[PDB]
Amino acid sequence: MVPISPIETVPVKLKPGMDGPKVKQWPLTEEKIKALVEICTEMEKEGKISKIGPENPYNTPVFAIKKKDSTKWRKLVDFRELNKRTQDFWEVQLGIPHPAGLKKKKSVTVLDVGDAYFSVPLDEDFRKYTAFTIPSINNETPGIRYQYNVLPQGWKGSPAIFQSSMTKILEPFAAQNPDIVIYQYMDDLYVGSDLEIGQHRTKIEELRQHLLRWGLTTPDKKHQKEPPFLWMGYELHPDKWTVQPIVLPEKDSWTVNDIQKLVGKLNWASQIYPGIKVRQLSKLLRGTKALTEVIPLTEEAELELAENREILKEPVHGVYYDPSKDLIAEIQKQGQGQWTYQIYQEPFKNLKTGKYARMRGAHTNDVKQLTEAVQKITTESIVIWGKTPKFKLPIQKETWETWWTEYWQATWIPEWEFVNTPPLVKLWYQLEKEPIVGAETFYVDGAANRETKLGKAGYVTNKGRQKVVPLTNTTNQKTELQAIYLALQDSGLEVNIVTDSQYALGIIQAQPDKSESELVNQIIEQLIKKEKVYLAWVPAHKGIGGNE
Amino acid sequence: IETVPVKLKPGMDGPKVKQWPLTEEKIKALVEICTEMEKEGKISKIGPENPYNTPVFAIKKKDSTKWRKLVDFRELNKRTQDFWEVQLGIPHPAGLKKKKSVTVLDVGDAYFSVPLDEDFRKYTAFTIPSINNETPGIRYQYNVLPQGWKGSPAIFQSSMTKILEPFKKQNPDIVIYQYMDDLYVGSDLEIGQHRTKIEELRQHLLRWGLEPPFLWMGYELHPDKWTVQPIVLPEKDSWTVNDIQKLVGKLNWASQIYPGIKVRQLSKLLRGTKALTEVIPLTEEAELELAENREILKEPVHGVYYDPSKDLIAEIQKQGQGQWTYQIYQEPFKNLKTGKYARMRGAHTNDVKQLTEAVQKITTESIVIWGKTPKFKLPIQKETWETWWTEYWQATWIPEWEFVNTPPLVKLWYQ
Ligand SMILES: Cc1cc(/C=C/C#N)cc(C)c1Nc1ccnc(Nc2ccc(C#N)cc2)n1
Ligand SMILES: [Br-]
Ligand SMILES: [Br-]
Ligand SMILES: [Br-]
Repeated sequence: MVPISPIETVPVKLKPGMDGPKVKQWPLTEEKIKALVEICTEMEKEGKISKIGPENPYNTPVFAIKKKDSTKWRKLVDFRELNKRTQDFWEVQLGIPHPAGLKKKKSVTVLDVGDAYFSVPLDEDFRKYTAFTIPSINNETPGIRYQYNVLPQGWKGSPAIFQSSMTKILEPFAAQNPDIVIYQYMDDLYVGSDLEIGQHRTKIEELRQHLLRWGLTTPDKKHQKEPPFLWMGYELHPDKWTVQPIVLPEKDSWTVNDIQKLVGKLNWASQIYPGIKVRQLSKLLRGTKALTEVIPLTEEAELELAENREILKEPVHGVYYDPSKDLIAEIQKQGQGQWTYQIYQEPFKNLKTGKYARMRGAHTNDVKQLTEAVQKITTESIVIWGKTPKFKLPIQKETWETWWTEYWQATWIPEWEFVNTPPLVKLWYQLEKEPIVGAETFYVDGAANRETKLGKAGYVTNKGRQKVVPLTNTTNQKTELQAIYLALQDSGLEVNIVTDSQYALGIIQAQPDKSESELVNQIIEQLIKKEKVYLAWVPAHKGIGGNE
Repeated sequence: IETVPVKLKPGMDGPKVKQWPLTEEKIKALVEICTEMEKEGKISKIGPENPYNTPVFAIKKKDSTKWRKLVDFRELNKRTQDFWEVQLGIPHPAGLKKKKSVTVLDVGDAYFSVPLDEDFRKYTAFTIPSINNETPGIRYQYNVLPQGWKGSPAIFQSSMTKILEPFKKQNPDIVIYQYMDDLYVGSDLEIGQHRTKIEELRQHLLRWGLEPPFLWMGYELHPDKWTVQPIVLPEKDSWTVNDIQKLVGKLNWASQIYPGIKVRQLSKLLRGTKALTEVIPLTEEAELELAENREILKEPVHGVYYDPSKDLIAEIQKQGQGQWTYQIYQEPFKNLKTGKYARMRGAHTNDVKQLTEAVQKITTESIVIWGKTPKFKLPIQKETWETWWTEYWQATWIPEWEFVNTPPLVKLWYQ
């Protein structure tokens, strides 16, 4: 015989303080028992399991399930209990590759390694914990006891140990053959290259010979699967990729569950279909989680859906990554806190697309949102391509400089250029750094009674102008904003405003252009109409005239 | 040669921290570094039965072209037992901050000469990721004392003392202080002479070794020149209503720090409803109150003391035009240090680079003065900071931080 290299077993432990499983075997029909006896006799012959004595105190239940439309049974060990007691492992996965990060390949071959999947040896010291029992006929004799010698299907550690064992095998081959790529998915190996078909198929045979060192045979009759590949919700082709078919159903009425399913498909589609939107459709899911409940679609939700159907009317494909070319990322504002982007290297050929949604919060502005989207795309790009794309942004260079130089926080955006495609992000107002000479000075104030929630807002100015408005159902904070609003309403195009409201200062210094508070929104619209606004803060209750 | 037993804290498992995304160039750098480290026996490949992880990346130290591996052991360090068995602790030298020149040496490489407790190694697991997860991440653990781990200086302490004994004997006025991978060497010598003593040390250091990649480097500080920021009020001949309002505001704020601050008489100037730009004459009562406040602000804050049992907190404000102010305290209004930066190291168009440099400089000052790092309150959105700070980081330690999302009014008063 030809000696084969043994596969190092991974040492496995149970979680601290925990013992192995001791679970009652379920009774089985005489039919099922016979089926399991034969299966296990065969598995034992192959060395996958071994009979054990009565000394082993552990047990995991075994079942026989009727393979549909057939007379052949299948063996299923329910390792749920053992898995609870088995240590955590390192997910060798680390994440799934994104197709947009893959490189184009002239050839991709599939090798079946199914007869490896079930041949990884199990740590000798852990095998006892995998014990199971075939019940005896009529329960008149001891059940036949077996334990595993290899990684069992359904056991917590099998995927991780399998992947690590196959990686260990493939490492030297990949390392010494840098002109190919190798990827494992389930019980198949995928081998891609740009080599001349001849050189390529030689590589395949060399890999077959390499795998033989560990006694691993691969079927001569080559795989049935061939490009395009259906993989993790994608379609992979030699020189392009897309998502698998997205079909939005026709429906007269929509259920919570249906809407969740709609959003999911739209979210999935959004990574290559430009401009997908889900704001209005997601809004229908707000707060409620009765999966059977029917929700009427708003007129806004209907349009969004119609817009999506149009985007999805015909197939779109992305290209693969060319490391010798720059990555470009372009962003558009869509409205209602929605942003969409495309990443490409060649014009009119996207690697991928995507979207970003405004974070929930009291106040916000387009520039902050644009900034956040940039950081998201940057991070996604590091993951997929290992580098930051150059950005094309719908914001003028001058606008950006005014923003970040004057903003109270540190902020930054990597190398980018202005793209003049409306709607453009702009600054809607900018407060003065110094008090305005010649502009009327409004001293504003407000207060409310916490119990009766009645209040007042008003101002006095250096020109004798005055106003006080009585208010109902209000708060100190609200009256403070209302007072500022009144000063803005009743002043000319240039105005100095003096407030003692730390609350109002905090909001305005955040430079919102849109708010959840309609009062703030009213203030914003007033600010936009002004030529000059200087806001001054003073401490309350210190004898400050005007404000007093 | 024999390992010191090390354990985690009671009822506490190892770190399971996600590796954050790394650029192509950092991955390639780390693959190169770790390949060599593996050949040298410093690290070994690990299996899937090790579920722990600590993030790793790479930096380029100040004034160098070679990559340095940097592990973010912040989580492991929190979970690692405290080390007081041999010594209750290394009383921090109060003299270090008083030297005219302090050079910082990277001696982290020395740690690799000591083996790490066989049972603890698994907790030092880290991952080199692949771009787009196309190949399996490379998994390693340490066989020796890792750089950045709090246990390394603790375990190596006895060895370092022996190494430094002869140099200390020959140079009794030199202050040597170690923090993590850094060695701080302070003297009152002429810089030329100082740099010659530093080089003297490097030699005495090398001698023991028999080469260290970053030992040759030297980062010079001058803590005796480090400046503070007392509260000062404007001196003016003409006060507008606005000027006076700002003065009263600042004094109101100062009165939380200083007891006898009064604004009664000055506030009385703001009696009435005048244009913001109108000049107001100061009354005699107001001038006296202002004068008395000036005097108060010339004094130190009362009841200010450092407590080693409490966290140091650092706040930073962006003042614009590349200027930054900061305060270090343990209790509100009880500042232990305040300062201001202006100098720009090629970051005139990048706020985040500036902030990152400020953080590192503040951390350095804190180490020199109290021998530990502060927890930062950063005026920046989380996502922006997390995306970029590693691009500008040049230190071998990493402090803790949190994020300020609400603009402080106090920014005005530290201007
Ligand atoms: C992740 C991955 C999944 C599959 C297969 C998964 C499945 N099912 C096959 C391979 C070879 C890979 N690995 C890599 C690595 C770098 N570039 C590529 N490019 C690439 C891959 C497939 C096709 C096609 N058709 C074209 C180009 N693939
Ligand atoms: Br099997
Ligand atoms: Br799909
Ligand atoms: Br660009």
